[PDB]
Amino acid sequence: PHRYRPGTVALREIRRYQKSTELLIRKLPFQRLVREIAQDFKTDLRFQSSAVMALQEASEAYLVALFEDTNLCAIHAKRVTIMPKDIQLARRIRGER
Amino acid sequence: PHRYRPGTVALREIRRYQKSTELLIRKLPFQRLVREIAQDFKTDLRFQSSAVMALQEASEAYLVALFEDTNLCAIHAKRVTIMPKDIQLARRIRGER
Amino acid sequence: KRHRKVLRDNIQGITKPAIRRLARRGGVKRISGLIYEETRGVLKVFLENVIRDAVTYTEHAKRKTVTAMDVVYALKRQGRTLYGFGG
Amino acid sequence: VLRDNIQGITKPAIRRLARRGGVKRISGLIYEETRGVLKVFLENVIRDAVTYTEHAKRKTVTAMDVVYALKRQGRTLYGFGG
Amino acid sequence: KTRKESYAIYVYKVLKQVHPDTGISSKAMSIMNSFVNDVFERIAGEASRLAHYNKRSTITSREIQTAVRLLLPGELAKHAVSEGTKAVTKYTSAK
Amino acid sequence: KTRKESYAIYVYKVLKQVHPDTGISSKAMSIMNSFVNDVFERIAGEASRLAHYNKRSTITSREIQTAVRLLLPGELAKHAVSEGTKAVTKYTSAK
Amino acid sequence: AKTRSSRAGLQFPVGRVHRLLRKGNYAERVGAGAPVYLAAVLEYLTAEILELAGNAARDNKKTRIIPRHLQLAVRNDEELNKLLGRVTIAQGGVLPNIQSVLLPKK
Amino acid sequence: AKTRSSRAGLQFPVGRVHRLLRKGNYAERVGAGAPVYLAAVLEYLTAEILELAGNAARDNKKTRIIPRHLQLAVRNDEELNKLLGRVTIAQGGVLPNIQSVLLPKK
DNA sequence: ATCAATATCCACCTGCAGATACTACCAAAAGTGTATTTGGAAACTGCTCCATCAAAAGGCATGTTCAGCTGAATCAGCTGAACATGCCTTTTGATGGAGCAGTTTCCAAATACACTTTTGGTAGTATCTGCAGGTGGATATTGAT
DNA sequence: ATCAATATCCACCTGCAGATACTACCAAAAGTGTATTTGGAAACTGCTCCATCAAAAGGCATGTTCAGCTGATTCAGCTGAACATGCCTTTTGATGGAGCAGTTTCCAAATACACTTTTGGTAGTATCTGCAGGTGGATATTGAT
Ligand SMILES: [Mg+2]
Repeated sequence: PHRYRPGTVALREIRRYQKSTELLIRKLPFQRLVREIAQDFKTDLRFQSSAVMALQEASEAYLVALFEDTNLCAIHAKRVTIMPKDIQLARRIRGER
Repeated sequence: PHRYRPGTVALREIRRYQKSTELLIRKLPFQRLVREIAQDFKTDLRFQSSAVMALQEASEAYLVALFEDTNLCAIHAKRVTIMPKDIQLARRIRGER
Repeated sequence: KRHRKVLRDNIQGITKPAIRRLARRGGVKRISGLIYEETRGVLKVFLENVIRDAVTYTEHAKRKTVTAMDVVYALKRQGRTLYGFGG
Repeated sequence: VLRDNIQGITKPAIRRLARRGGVKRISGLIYEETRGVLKVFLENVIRDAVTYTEHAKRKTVTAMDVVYALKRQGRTLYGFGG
Repeated sequence: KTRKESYAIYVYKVLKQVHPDTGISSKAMSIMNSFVNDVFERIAGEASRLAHYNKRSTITSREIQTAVRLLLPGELAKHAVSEGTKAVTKYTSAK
Repeated sequence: KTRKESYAIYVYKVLKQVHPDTGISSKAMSIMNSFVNDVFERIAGEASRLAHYNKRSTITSREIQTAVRLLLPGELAKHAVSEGTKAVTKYTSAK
Repeated sequence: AKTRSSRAGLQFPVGRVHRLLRKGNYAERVGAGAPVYLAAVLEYLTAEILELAGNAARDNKKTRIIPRHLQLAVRNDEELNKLLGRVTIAQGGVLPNIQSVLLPKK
Repeated sequence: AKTRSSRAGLQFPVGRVHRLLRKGNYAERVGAGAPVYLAAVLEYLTAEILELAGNAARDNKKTRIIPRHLQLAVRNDEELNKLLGRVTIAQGGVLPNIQSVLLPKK
C-alpha cells in the first residue's frame, strides 16, 4: 500500500503539462459545444474543421492564461487554492467587466 | 479639544473627490515632469498648452482607475490598506508587467 | 436531410479532468470544487463572443460554412490574434 | 532646495487621486510606487507623441500629437481634438 | 485662417430636438465631436476590413450594417441598424 | 485551383542563411507566414494613419520608418531602422 | 437643390460623411447609401447620449450640459459604457462609488 | 533584368510588398522606397525569430523548428514577447514556470 | 541517515508521415520602357500663442500622538487530492453530396468632370446669461462623556 | 442618554466668463446635369471537404480515505490618520519672440499604359528522412520509518 502526499502529483502534473503543447480538452465534446452555441445564433451552419481547431486553440490559450492570473490572485490572498473569487478578480482587473 | 477618528476624513474626501472633476495634481510640477521626460527623447522641445492638459487628463484618469483595481486587490487580500503589492498585482493582470 | 439530432448541455463535455489539466498548464496546484462550474461559465461567454463575430463574418459573406478565416478575423477583432490557421 | 521633478508629485496629490478611486487607507510605500508607475506611463505616451512631432518636422508637441499617442496606446481621450 | 471643420452644429441641431431648453459647454461639445469622429473611424475601419476580406472594391450600406453589428453592443446595435435601414429607405423613395 | 500566395520561400531562404542545417515544419511555417502578414498590416496601418494625420497622400520610406519606431520596442526598432535605411540607400544607388 | 440629409430626414451631413469616406482610403469605391446609413447611425448615437446627458443635467439642477454630464450619462448605461470602455472623457471625474467593507460600522 | 530585391540586397520580395501596399488602400500613393524599407524590416524580424527558434530546436536536439520552438523563442525574448504580447501561437504551449510558494517544504 | 515503491531518464529502433525533391508548365505575376500628372519640399513671412517672469495667492512639509489595522500564532473542521475500480465515450479510418468557389455575361451603379448654388466656419462687434462663489442660518453628523 | 464642535444643507444674490446671436463673405464644399468606367449578382457547374454513418484505443465517473489547507480567533505592536500654519511653491497675469501655419512654386517622383520576361505556384509521380512512439534497461525522487 503506497501513497503520494497531496500536492506531489499536482506538481508532477504542472511539470508535465507545462512541457507539452497538446490540446487538453477532448475534441468531440468541444466540437458539440461549438456547434450548439453557434446553432443558438444561427441554424443550418457548417464548420470547416480547422475553424473548430482555431477556436479550440484560442479557447485553451485563453483559459490557461486566465488560470495563471487566477493563481496569482489566490497567492495574493495568501492561499494556494484557486477559488471563483480569484477568477472574478482576474476578470474584473482584466477589464472583462 | 475635538478630534476626528482615523478614516472619517478619509471617507469624507472620497465623497468630495468622487463628486468633483478638477485635476488633483498641481499644474506646474506636472509640466516640469512632462518636459524632463520629453528631453530624453528630443531636446529644444516646446509644448502646446492643451497638449500638457491632455497629458494630465489622461494621467489622472489612468491613475484614478488603477487605484480602483489596486483597492480591489487590497480588499481581495482581506485588507483595507493599499500596498505596493496591490498595485503590482493590478498591473500584472492588466498585462502591463 | 432526414432528422437533425438535438444539441443540449454540451458545456458538460468540458469535464472536471480537462479543466484540471488546463489549470496545470497554467501552474495551478490546488483547485476548489466550485472552479469547474465557474470555468464552464467563463468558457461559454468566451465562445459566444467569438462565435457571434465569426458567424457574423460568415453571414456577411453569404456562406453557410464558418471558415477558419471567419474565426481568425473574429479572434483579431477581439484582441486575441491567432497564428497558425491562415491569419 | 535641490529636488527631482518626480517629487513634485507630492504625497497630498497622490492621496487625492487615491481618494477619487475610492481608497480609504494608504501604505507609506505607495507614494514612491505611484511615482514609478506614473513615470512609465508618461514615458510611453510622450515617446510616441514626440515621435509624431519629429515626423511632422515640428519643435512643438501639439495636443493632437498627444491625442494620437494616447489612441494607439489604447487610452483614447476625448476633448482635445481629433 | 484655414477652415477647421467640426460636427458641432449637427450635434447642436440634434441637442435641440432632444432637449430644446438645454445648452452645452465648449468642452462638452469638443467631447461630442471626438465621439462622432471616433465612432466614424471604428465603423469605417471595420467596413474597410469587411470589403477586403470579401475581395470587394466598394463600401455599401451592407458593409456599414455588418460593421455596426460587430462594433455595437446588443440593444444599441439593433436600434442603430433600424435607424440606418430607415434612413436609406426614406432617401431612396424621395425623388 | 486558385493560387494561394505566402512568404514561405523567403522565410525558408532566410532560415538557410541563419541555421543552414535546420528545417521548419509546415505548421511552424504557417505561424511564420501569419507573423509576416501581421507585422506588415500593423506597419502599413500606422503608416496609413500617420500620412493622414499629416495630410499626405503618399506613403514613403519615411512613413514606414516612423511606423516602425511607433510599433516596435527599443532595440528591435533601432536595428530594424538600420536595415531598412541600409536597403533604401543601397536601392537608390543601385541604378 | 435639396441636401441629401433632408432627403434622408437627417440632421447629420450625408454629404460630408460621403466625402470623408472617400478621402479615408477605406476602399476604392463607395456606394450611395453607405453615407446615409453611416450618418443615421452617428445621429442616432448622438441623440442617445445627448438625451441621457440632458437627464443628467436636469438631475443636477442644470440646463447647460458639461463633461461631467457626459461621463455620468455614459458610465451609468451598460451599453454606452461598454462601447466607450477604453475611452476617457476629459473633465468627467468618476461615478460615486465606495466599497462597502470601507464603510464605518453601525 | 534585375529584381528590386537583389538591387536592395534582400531576400524578401520587394515587388510583392509593393503590390500588397497598393491594394491595401493605405494611402493614395506609394513611394518607391516604402516597399524596400518595409521588406527589409520584415526580413530583419523574421531573421531574428528564426535565429532564436533555431536555438530552441537545437537545445531540444531537434532539426526541424516546430511551433513550440517559435513559442520558446518569442516568450523568452523580452522584445519579441512584447511585440507579440497580444498574439497566440497555435501549438506553442507555455513557458515552464511554477510560482515559489507552491514548491514543497520551506 | 536506510529501504523500497514508483517515476524519470536515458539509449536504441523502426515504420511511415510528412517533408524535401523534380520535371512539366503557366498564368499571373514582376520587370522594362516611354508618356504625362502632380505632390510636397522649399522658401519667404505673418501672427499666434508659448516661455519667461514679476506679484499675488494659498497649499503643503513639518513632528507629534495614538486608534485601529496588519500579520503572526494557533487550531478545528472539512475540503479537495490521491487512488482503485468498472466501463462508456472518444478516437481513428473508410464511404455518400451540399455548397463553395471558379468562369462569364450584362446592366445597375459608382466614377469623373465641369458647372452653379448654399452652407458652414470665422470674424466682427456686440449681445446675453447660467452659475460659481459668497452669505446666513437651520439641521445633520460625529465624537466626547 | 446629553452636549457641543463642525460639517452639510438650502435659499437667495450677484458679476462676468462663457455662452448664444448675427451679418458679412466668400470661399469652399455640396449638389446638379452629362459622359465614362467598372463592379458584382445570376446563371451555371467542377469538385473540395463537410456531414454521417461503423470498429478500435483509453480516458472518465464514482466512492473512499485522510492530509493539510482554509478561515476563525485572538492579540501585540507598528504604522498610517489626524492635526495647526507659517513658509515657500504654485498661480495669475504681463509681455517680447519662436515657430507654426498659410501660400505659392516647380520639379523629382508617381501614376498610367503597353509589350516582355520571369517566377512563384501546383500537380503529377517520385524518393528521402526526422522523429514519435515502442521497447527495455539504469538512475532519481519520494515517503515510510
Ligand atoms: Mg440550441
